[PDB]
Amino acid sequence: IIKIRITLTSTKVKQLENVSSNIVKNAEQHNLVKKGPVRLPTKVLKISTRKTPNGEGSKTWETYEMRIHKRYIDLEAPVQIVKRITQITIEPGVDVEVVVASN
Amino acid sequence: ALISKKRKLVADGVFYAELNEFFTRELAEEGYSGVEVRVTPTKTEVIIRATRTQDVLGENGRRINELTLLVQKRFKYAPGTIVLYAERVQDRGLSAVAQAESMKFKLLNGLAIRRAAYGVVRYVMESGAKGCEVVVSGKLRAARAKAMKFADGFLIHSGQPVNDFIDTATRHVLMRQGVLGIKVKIMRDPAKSRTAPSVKDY
Amino acid sequence: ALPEKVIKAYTTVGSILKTWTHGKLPKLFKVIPSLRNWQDVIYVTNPEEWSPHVVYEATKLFVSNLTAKESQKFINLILLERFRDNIETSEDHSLNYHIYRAVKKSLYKPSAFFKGFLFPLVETGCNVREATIAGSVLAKVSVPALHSSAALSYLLRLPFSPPTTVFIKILLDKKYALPYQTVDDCVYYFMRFRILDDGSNGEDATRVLPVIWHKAFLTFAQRYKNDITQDQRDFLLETVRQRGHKDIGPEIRRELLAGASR
Amino acid sequence: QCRVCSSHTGLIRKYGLNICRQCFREKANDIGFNKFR
Amino acid sequence: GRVRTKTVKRASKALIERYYPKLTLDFQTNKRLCDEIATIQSKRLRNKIAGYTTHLMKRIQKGPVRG
RNA sequence: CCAGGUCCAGACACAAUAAGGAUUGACAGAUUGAGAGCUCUUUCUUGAUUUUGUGGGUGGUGGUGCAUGGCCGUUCUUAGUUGGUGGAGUGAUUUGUCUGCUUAAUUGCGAUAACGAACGAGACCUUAACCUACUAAAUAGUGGUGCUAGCAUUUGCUGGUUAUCCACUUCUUAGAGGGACUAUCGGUUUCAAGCCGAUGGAAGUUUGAGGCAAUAACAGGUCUGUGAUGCCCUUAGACGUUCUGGGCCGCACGCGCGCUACACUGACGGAGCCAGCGAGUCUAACCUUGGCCGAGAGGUCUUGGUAAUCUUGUGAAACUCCGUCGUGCUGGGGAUAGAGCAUUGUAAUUAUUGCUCUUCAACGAGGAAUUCCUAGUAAGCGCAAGUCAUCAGCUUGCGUUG
Ligand SMILES: [Mg+2]
Ligand SMILES: [Zn+2]
Repeated sequence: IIKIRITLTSTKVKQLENVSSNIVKNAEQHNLVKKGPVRLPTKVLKISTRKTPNGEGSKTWETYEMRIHKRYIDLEAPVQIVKRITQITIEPGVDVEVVVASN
Repeated sequence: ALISKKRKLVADGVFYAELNEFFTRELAEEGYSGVEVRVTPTKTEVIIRATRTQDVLGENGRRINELTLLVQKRFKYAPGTIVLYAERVQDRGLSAVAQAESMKFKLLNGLAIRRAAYGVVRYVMESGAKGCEVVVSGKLRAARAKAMKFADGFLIHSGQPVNDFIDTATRHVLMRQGVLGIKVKIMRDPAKSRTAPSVKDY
Repeated sequence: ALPEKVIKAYTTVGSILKTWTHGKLPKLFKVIPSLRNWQDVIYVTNPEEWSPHVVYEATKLFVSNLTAKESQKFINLILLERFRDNIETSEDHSLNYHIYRAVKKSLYKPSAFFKGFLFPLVETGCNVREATIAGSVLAKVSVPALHSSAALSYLLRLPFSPPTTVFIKILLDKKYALPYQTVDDCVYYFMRFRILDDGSNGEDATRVLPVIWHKAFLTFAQRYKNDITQDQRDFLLETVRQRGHKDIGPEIRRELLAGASR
Repeated sequence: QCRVCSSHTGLIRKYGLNICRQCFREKANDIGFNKFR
Repeated sequence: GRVRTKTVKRASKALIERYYPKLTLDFQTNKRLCDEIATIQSKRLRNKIAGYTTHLMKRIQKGPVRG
């Protein structure tokens, strides 16, 4: 009996949604108590870049952009179930973090 | 270690990009297609998906340990925390002759008839094969011959892709009681093939 | 485990040595060659982030004050790895001058330099730039004849690569008095590239040899024509008549026919 | 400094990355920075 | 000027020379009409084609057109 | 970049010397000028590593040229061009590409010795603004219910409580879809594609923006890539190393980008007090809550956050009110300068920066001329992120008023 908080970070939303739906449909199917996938706001990471690498013309600017999404699902499970889900769920693009303590 | 989260992910992306460019420029003649890395709590595993694998592992793993030390020395890692894995062509679970000789040596060592079959099927299945089939025919330390077969995965049995994809090796292990038939058939990935109005009623 | 007094003292002198450029070495740094156990001491001093000046001065102290096996352990654990790091992490893939002076001075003891530096390098990823740099360093430093002979004899038994051919250049241009068995091993290295029609051939029989190998064949046939037998002379003539060069090959056969048997 | 092309000018020092901008402008997509808006 | 592209014009010309009678003056029916008959890869382009077929149903009901 | 002080040259070949001594190091001292060196007296390792002198050039971590392949930076920055077949002409050439009309467009219609077809542009991608309808939450918020605090009590108000429970996403957010297609009407137009005005709409200038191709041109830049490649010496040159000390800010000045002001829609003193884009520390010391000291600058003692959790509700400034000042280079302005106290830096003088007092310089809306701009836009105002060890008057964003 250990409570495990699993937090998922991903820049792509499709693989993150597939991972979260697989986690929810795997957790509900063998009778574990849990919370839903709590949806943090999407971080938008912006940086400014010159339009002029060379010194010709007037100075004007553009912006490069990123999108980062964060979800976290709280679980309650035994140790072997947590270990086998942590072995299964490793996919490229979605980062899986396992938290033991609740403080 | 212990990098802040956006800096951790951007430096991780630089780590993917630097190994991608290093393996693009290094093994250009060994069919380089892509890489993937797996981060375990024990160590870090590099999976080299290069389509000419027999030139990647040379004599007694010399170029494998060479590329392992190239990852080790430049990227500031402890000795033993990186393992570079070979996948595509010279994976030992994709050749039926190697697995037939392997289960030959496993039966000759004195293992079980079932547990060695579990080991060879799991080693073929974890190596990147679509399917496998194990045929053992013999006495099985008894007075009656038994024919008994186990297929795992998805395999084909007829057609022109039979002549293109499967590999079958026939071996005969010599036991203390008699002889036994060793047939290993391995199915590989076909995506790795590089070369008036009317009314009715009832 | 080490005592914590040694740990904090050598962590302190490791924190000192990051920006050393001139002057005298520290006193606790100059007694490590006098120690019976050097290797635990130098690991606490964080070996990877040394300054180039203490790399060269540690090379000077840890070559001029040690034995041969002690210096080869030093160069293989320290200087070879920092040599590799300072080439592949350099941005034009160059070498620093103090590191160049360190790799130059470490061949004052030649056997330790060979068996700690050169021989792991050729088997663990010797590319063009590393071997060009090391062949230049081996071109500068004057070596005795027998260490050149034995390191050349290791280079002959290596599998073929043009970096190994560059090392074979640098050790065959010394014009030293080799033993006759070293000339025999040079002959045996020059046997594995010819084509055998009896049904025993490898990768080196039909591969493309550049101009560098034929210059090496010219060099060996002009210096050591008088230290071969007639059977080896005929086998080298077979090697000439199989894979001779357009512009070097006639010179090699006319200088090989002008040699006397032993 | 920039460990691609020995660039001692045009560095950006954010996040401990020290690439010059003229090497960042073609290696951004391999790192993960893609042009969106 | 908001001159429509030639793909929308040609697709509407084909769907009105061949699939005249079920198209009408209502764009909202024509949207799922061109969903159920035409395989258009995007919602924007099928909205363009459905609005153009709605407009050609608007002027075809007053008289004949060259097509 | 200088003024000086030091190393380390040279691979290789040849000749004398050298073991009955050429000389490499650990030193302890004499040193040594500014600092390290350098050298010689011992205690010692010594042991060819040679010392000195001649010669093509090794060294190309010696570079410029010639051939290739190659990546990045520009342009005809292709936004109307080319080609196939036809016709016309001995040929250069032309028709396609046009009498007309229309469009933002060589975009179309129509007519026709032109008729096909490609890449241009149109188009593909990516963003925004509305969804009280979904599908859903202690790393967000609201409401109800407990326990509890203070006040009038006649019902109430203001709160606490990172779990006392319940409900929800109305606001916050992750999504699936919708929706817009110039919809409808009226003018205009061969009344053909289109354009303009009105209504509805969250959105009706192409609702607004940039990336992506094919093509012909770049002696553009290097790759520390390769080919007995042309050039100059091969080295007493420091293009290699170090050590200190100075700068790049020095000032009749011209030009340019900005800040602060010339004031009373204001300067000063109290009170009211509103944001968002962010960012933040490991094998180190970032963002800092809270408590003490100090006028302050700040110091000090602890704690939280490796982050929607803590800084932070960034209680920001301009602003709002109530008092002081009266048109007086004034209490506007704050240049310059001195003294002291603190902080960062190894080191603050040519004053790094911050605080206290004093000094209170020009400067009474600016000539010829000139910059930018059509709605949350100009302008004023602060804040955050980069340069960061310390400061911005540098740049990019954000928010407030408008
Ligand atoms: Mg023609
Ligand atoms: Zn660069």
